[PDB]
Amino acid sequence: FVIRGDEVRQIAPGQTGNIADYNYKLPDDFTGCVIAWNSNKLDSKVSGN
Amino acid sequence: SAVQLQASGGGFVQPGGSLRLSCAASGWAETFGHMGWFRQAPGKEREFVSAIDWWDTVHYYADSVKGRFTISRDNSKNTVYLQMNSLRAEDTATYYCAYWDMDYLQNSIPVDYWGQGTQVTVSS
Amino acid sequence: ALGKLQDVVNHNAQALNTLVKQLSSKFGAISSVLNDIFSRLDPPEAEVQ
Repeated sequence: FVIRGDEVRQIAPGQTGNIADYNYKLPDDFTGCVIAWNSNKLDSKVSGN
Repeated sequence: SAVQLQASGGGFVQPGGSLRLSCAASGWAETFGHMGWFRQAPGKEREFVSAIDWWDTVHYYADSVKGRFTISRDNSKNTVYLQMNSLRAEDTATYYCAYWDMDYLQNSIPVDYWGQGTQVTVSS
Repeated sequence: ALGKLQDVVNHNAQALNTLVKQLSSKFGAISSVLNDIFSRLDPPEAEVQ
């Protein structure tokens, strides 16, 4: 999924916030991995996305 | 984690002037943490100068360089920049950009990685 | 004259008392009670405490 820079800090067990309450919630016993990378070149345009 | 820091800038300057330093980071780390600069005077100990969060929200500066040094971040190059002025003789030293890999900064004692020394010299 | 019997009670209750008292020991943690150690701190590193 695409997210607003700062938000990345929410995608983690026990975190709160809009994304971590109404959009995507992680269980406290989660195991796995998370990859996150900026995509200002593609997902953002000066013409408005 | 595997993070490489590339430093750029430094040279010989006149007192009270301005110069150019910038540090870029590459690789992959645990999280988006803080980034700062460390000063080493010849014959002295290595002390921190400042520390900026990744998202440019909160800034931390040393009491000895407050109001004289500032640090900002790029918007399309992922390279931290810093500006300075009114340089004095004590500023002749070796500077290193360092990456702190935690979300919230508490103190400057634990340092993760270090960059190549950039020697800056000021005199008449 | 009746020391020995008087001892066996005195030996017992006192020991019991000590066991109760050490329920209040911190044991190197930061909060003896459980709601401080659970609500105020994230569970992943509260489990160690």
